[PDB]
Amino acid sequence: NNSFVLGIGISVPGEPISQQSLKDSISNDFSDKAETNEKVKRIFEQSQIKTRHLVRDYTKPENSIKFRHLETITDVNNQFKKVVPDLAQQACLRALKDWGGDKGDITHIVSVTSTGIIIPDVNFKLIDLLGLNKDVERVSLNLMGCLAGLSSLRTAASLAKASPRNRILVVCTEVCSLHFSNTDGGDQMVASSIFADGSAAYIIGCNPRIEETPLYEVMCSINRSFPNTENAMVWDLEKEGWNLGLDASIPIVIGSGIEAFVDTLLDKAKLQTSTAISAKDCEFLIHTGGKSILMNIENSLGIDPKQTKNTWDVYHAYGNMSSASVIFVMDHARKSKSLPTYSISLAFGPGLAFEGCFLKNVV
Amino acid sequence: NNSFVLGIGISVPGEPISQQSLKDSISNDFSDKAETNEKVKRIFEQSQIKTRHLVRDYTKPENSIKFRHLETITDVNNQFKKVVPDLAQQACLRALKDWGGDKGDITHIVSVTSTGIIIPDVNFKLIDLLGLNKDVERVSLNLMGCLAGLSSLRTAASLAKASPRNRILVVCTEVCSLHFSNTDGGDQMVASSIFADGSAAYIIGCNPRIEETPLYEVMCSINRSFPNTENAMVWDLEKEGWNLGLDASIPIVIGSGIEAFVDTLLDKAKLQTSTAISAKDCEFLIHTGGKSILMNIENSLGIDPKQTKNTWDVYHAYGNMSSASVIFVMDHARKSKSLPTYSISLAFGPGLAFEGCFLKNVV
Repeated sequence: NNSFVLGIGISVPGEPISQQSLKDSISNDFSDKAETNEKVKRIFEQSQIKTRHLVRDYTKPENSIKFRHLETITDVNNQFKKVVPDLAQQACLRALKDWGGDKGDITHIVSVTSTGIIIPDVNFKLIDLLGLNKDVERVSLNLMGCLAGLSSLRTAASLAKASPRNRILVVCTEVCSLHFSNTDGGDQMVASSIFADGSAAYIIGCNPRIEETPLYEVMCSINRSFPNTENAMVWDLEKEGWNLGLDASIPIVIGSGIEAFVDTLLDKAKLQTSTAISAKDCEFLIHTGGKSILMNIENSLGIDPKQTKNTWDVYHAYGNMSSASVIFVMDHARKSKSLPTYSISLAFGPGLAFEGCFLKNVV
Repeated sequence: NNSFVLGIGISVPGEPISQQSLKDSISNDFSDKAETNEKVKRIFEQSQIKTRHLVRDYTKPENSIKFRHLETITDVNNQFKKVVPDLAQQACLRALKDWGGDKGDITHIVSVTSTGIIIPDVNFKLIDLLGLNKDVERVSLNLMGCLAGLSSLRTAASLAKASPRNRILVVCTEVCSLHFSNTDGGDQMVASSIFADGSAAYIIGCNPRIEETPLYEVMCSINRSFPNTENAMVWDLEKEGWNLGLDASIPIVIGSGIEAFVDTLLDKAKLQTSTAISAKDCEFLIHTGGKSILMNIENSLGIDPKQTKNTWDVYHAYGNMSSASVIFVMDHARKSKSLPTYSISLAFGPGLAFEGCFLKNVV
């Protein structure tokens, strides 16, 4: 009587943009100081990202980053509004076909994002787009940040467990390329090197049905909050646009609290899997937030590259797409033909806050 | 079994501001055309609202509405951020004592709003403020609009039904006074006559416990979406601030679809209370959106003033506080000593969309 993710689908803006051309393009347009331009060029190189998908292709002259200061919150949001209905429809569409059922059987529709404000929200707009039951229940999980991915899985898990009749459809879609900035300092350069746009959707429910082919068994999931760190990650709504802030301590902070957290998750799991699980035997499906935050976690838990291969594939090929990035990894991971019995999924965002989930690879 | 509202608490900014003085004040400051100023004065008079609580008291000269055009989205939102945490803490605190339980037993914290963007969201900020379990599960139901009141009840209900262990705390807090506009068209004038600020919180869970004293038994709740009406209600994010838009058809679109909707809710209810409930026998706890809306619903369902007295008390003394308005009514209603055996709760918002809920007055 545990919820199951019954299908996943992704969707991205256009084709893969080279991280190298973006490096050249952005790094050379960032300013009029070679010293400050190399400092960007450097960050890209050491980013370890091969490609990203962007609604705003900065390698195109018109979209250069040196023009962003001429745009306001109206510009990017109005645009966002023009680029997100379709992307979510696409992922939603694919995640429905992967699920298998009859879209009339979908009881819930959950929309997720923190990169733009759309009212009516994305989940409402899709009702008619996908032709779902006009009465389908709506849930708008917005403003949770990069961790929103595991936030939705978690919430949809309980929703799914409120009745076996329920079949919750979830779409996490975020567009960051619209918000790059050539101001301040480091966190700004970094952000312009790792964030990308994307949309991921999945169907979830309890008591799998005759024609449904389960992907992951969501055994349990948790979350943690850390006091006195609300400024670690900033995303402020301002007339010029969203003001981003990433503290240099984020990597190490996450790293130092990761183990204790993974331990709290494992104890909850052992309440079912009565066979004392080791994270060392688990596949790691982590939110592709950044190479430093990804390596710090690997280190602190003393885990091997084999357990986080799938997430690195996602990060190399898409980078950080905020909330969707977790789901993207899950998708590509079930495509593998060698998943341990179990998987640990991690995500972190504004807060600070950790999101964790313990799954059983059913595919 | 099913979910129960175990406690409610409200919180509002400052003292009740006279609708008459706001009438005088904002009407005369609306423009330099007596013809336009009178049209505002008229709207206030025919608003049927006696008092409202506002973070921005327009009767005070500095807050004159004629200065609003000099502010930007940065201003109002920064102000919002600076004033909403205390209000939500206040409500939550009060809702916690009314609940009676020990705060350490709250498994979930749900934050709700659409009048401002705060990251980390309100639910996170409250963890430390209220001293809840650092691991308490977070849910950010934002951007759902005026109907978010019942959206949360609905969602927190299923959440409550995923385990008897769960005790979900929900806070809906909205601040509209910050956004009044003296631009053009009637909806702008109306909005400045009916919207107010406030915060309401409630505890909800299944299988009441020994020391808990249940307030309402939430038997079932539904929602409906209506195609080709996304523009009925607008709340756009723009550099100047939020751009509001209320279609003159809203009232009647509600009146004409309310009955069929209340019928769908009643049939779901009759699945438990085999006594073919009538609605004419139900107490009506309606979101205090406006006088035209309330009256249209009363005529369409052909209900008696006695069944909607409680909601009109709330509307007369607070006006429309978006998502919270619903909860406010539920609070003041359980204070009554003449409550029928059942209650029908309605709410509507962007989309368009209806939210409904069928409760059993257990107090």
